[PDB]
Order: sequence, then C-alpha cells, then structure tokens
Amino acid sequence: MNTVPFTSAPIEVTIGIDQYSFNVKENQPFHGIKDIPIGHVHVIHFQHADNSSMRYGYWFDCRMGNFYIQYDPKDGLYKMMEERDGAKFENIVHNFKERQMMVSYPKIDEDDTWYNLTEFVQMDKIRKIVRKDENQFSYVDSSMTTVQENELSDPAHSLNYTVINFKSREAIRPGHEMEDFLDKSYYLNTVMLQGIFKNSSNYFGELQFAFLNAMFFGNYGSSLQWHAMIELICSSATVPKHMLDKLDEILYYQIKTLPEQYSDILLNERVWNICLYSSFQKNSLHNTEKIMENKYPELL
Amino acid sequence: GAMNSSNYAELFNNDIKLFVDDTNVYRVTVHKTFEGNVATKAINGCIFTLNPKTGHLFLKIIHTSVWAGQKRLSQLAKWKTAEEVSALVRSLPKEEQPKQIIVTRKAMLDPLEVHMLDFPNIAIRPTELRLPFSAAMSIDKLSDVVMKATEPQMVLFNIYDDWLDRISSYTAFSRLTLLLRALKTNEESAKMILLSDPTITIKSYHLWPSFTDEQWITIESQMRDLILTEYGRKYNV
Repeated sequence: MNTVPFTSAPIEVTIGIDQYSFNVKENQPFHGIKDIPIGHVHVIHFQHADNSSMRYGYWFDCRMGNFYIQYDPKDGLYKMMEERDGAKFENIVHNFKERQMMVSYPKIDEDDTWYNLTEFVQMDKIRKIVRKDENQFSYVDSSMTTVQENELSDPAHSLNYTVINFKSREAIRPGHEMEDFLDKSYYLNTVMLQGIFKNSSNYFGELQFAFLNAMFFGNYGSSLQWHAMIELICSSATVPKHMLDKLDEILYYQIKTLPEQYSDILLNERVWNICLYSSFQKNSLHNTEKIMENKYPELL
Repeated sequence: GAMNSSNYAELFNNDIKLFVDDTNVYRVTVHKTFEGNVATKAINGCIFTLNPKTGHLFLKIIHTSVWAGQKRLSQLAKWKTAEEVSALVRSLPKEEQPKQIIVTRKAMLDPLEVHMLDFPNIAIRPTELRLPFSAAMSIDKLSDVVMKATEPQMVLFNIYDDWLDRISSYTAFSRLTLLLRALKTNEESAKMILLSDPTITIKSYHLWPSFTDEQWITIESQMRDLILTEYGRKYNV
C-alpha cells in the first residue's frame, strides 16, 4: 500500500484518484491519499471549483518513486512532485497519517474495475506518449492536442499517440487498394501489431490509456484515438481469437465505467454501430453489445 | 468542398479538372432463367471522364470480361472505376494531370481517394449538382463503340465537336447538359428533335449534327420545351 501526501489544499478543488473522487474545501486541512494499491498505474486529477473547464491530472506508479502534491500559486494549480530524500518522505507520511488528515483509497475487494481498465497500461509506454523525461509521472489535461491533430502546434505539450489513418499509404498496399480498405487485417496484423506495437498488449494499453484520458479530462483527441483503435480491429476480418475475447472484456468495462450523462460526446455513433452490427466482428463482442443495448439503446 | 450552383463557374477557369461519372460502368440486363429464377447478364460499360473546359472525353470501355468470376460487382465497379481514372492520371504528363477530380456520385469518393493516394495534391470532390452524364449512352456513337468492343479499350472524344471555335466553355457545357438532360428524360423525343432534318449531318469525327448558329437556337428551344413537357407529365402540373 502506497501514499501520495499533499502539502496543503489552498483552493477549493474536486480531487480524483483513479475512478474515485472527493470534494476538498478551500484551505481544508487535506494532506493526501493512502492505501493506494501497488501494482498498477494510477491517475490523480483535479477540477477547481472556480473553473469547471480544464480538468487535469498526473499518471504515475509508486514503484517508480515517492510522489507528492503541492499547489503552485504562480501557475495556479496542483503539481505532482517527487521526493528523492527517502527518509524525509516516510517522515511526512507518518506524521500526517498519525494526524489522520488523509483519505484512504476506497477499494471494495470484489471490485476488479480499476484492474480491468488498466490491465495493459504500462508507465513506460505512457512516458513515450507524454514525453517529459525529467519526471517519472505524466501530466495530461483537457486541452492537450495529439500529434495527428497537430499535423491537420506546440510539440512539448503533445500526446504522441500512434498514428492510424485508413486512407494512407501505410494502411493500403499498392494493388490491394480495394482489398485492404474493406479488410484492414493487413494494417492491423503486420503494420500495427507486428510492426509498430510488437504485441497485442502494447496495443490494448494505448487503447486503454486513450480511453481514460478521454474519460477523466474530456480530451477530445484521446477519444478519437480510442475509437480508431477499436475501428481498426472491428474492421479486420482476421484477428487473433485471444484479442477478440480480450477486447470484449476491455470495452465492456470501459462502457460500464462511463458516466451515464456523457454518452453523447464520448461515443461515436458510426464506429460503434459499425463494430457491433456491420463489421466482421459483430458476432464477437457479446459482452460489449449486451451492455451497450441495455445502457445506451438510443445511440443505436 | 462539394460542387454546387454557387461555385459553378470554377469548372471553367484555367485549373485542369475532370468529372468522373461511373453510372454506366456496370450495366446488366435482367431475365428469367429456365427454372423461373432471376439472373443478370452484363453488357459492356464505360467510365465517363470529362474535362468540362476543353471538352476532352476519356471514355474508358469496361469489357464484360472484367466481371468474370467476381462477387459484389456493383461494389467492385466503383473500385475498378477508381483504378482506371488513376491509371489515366498516371498515363498523362504532369502538366496535364488534373488539380481536381469531381465525382458525380458520392460513393466514388473513398475508392478514388484511396487509388489516388500517390497524388495528394489532387483534390477529390463530390458534387450536389444533378448532372445528366448517365445519358451518355444515348449518344449513338458512344453507345456503338462501347457495344462493339472486344477488349478493354480507351477512346478519346471531344464531346463539344467543334463548338468552342465559336462559343465559350460555359456555353458549350450548358448545351451539353441541356441535350443530355433532354435525352435522359425522353430519349425518343430528344433524338427525334436532333435528327429530324435529314439535310443536317454528323461529321464522321463528330458526335452531334452540324447545326448552324441559328439552328442551335431552334434546337435548344426545342430541348427546353421537351424537358418542361415531361415534368408536367411526371407530376401532373
């Protein structure tokens, strides 16, 4: 079990850890989150009571250091920071926990939800997508743009997702124009799986990471990536049987975790009707299909 | 973006552009078989590729052999059309390659776009106009050459005969669509109107008759009147 202390809570903010969240009042004595399961990635995130725009947060893993949170009044926002003095860190942790000013990561033990959403997410893959290699954590917000958006402006602040484009030379073998554009198996298996991602698990991890960036920050480009990685699989006639069956579980839990009121900007009508009813893989997302129809029948 | 009545005169500036009409690429007949089930027979088709400014027509003939042993033919037709327009662009010298291609039917967008990936600076565009290029096989010499072909074959025409010697592209293109519009709506009449007077002949290198200026007025008046007459009959007006 790990901890992420906070120096202080100067401003009213809604704080999130993973899929949990708390209201913290201006200069309430709040000092951090305890009982955080070691073993997966986590994300802590923020929405100020004054500016319901820009949700922002940090992705991290306690196994890579000791991280804490401090407000920066010059920049007006909470900043993740690493403490390198190990002794100094366990010291502030124990004092605050004794003073009990910390909330506990509230994990019901039946709930595999977080593990189901982060199963394939790795910090190391993450820090390639959010390049800032002087920190062991990764910052994301609502407004950051992807590299594919930039092409169609500031690159330090870019989400370097893997670029998928169905009408590109990459995706279309000359002479197999019709074949490849109706049946993307080429693109998926050789170009993307074997070629760029190397294995199905990196792929799923990026897809899973893109979903969460969309859910927590409303990052519109993260939404686009997630939908395209889904479309690539569903629009392929030849997919490993292990990947179909895992994708059904991945999507199921994503759809299950989504706030009910945000279905309109976060789900792309066309991709989903294609995946579930038009594509090669209609028959292969029994779990994802059943949950979509009983929760969001309107979108379909 | 899409081409409509606002951006209509763009067709006639000096930017090379082509229309691609694919309505006559895959042409069948429908007949009953001996057991009474329904079957199709394919006949020769044509891709209809036109430079509205100069009148240059690139009539790619689609031989029924192209279809042999193939499924989802109406789908394949779109992709075969985009294949051949591509080969045509590749076959032309750079300075002649179009800057835009306008597809008469939106379902051609994705096939062409895909087949033209090697030409990213060639904009593929749809249109909202209702062009009448399916009536192209109402032009006796276009249909004859299509019907008579024994292999894939390309045939060059100028669909304006020699009209540009005396009228502008804009006007030329308006005559064309008027004539095809009329031929689409009532072929028998349209053709009656064009050929009634046996003393006005079609030059062997031409498609339409050699009307004088005055006669083209009478003809255009008569095609207008035809198209009006047929609309009343269509909707009871």
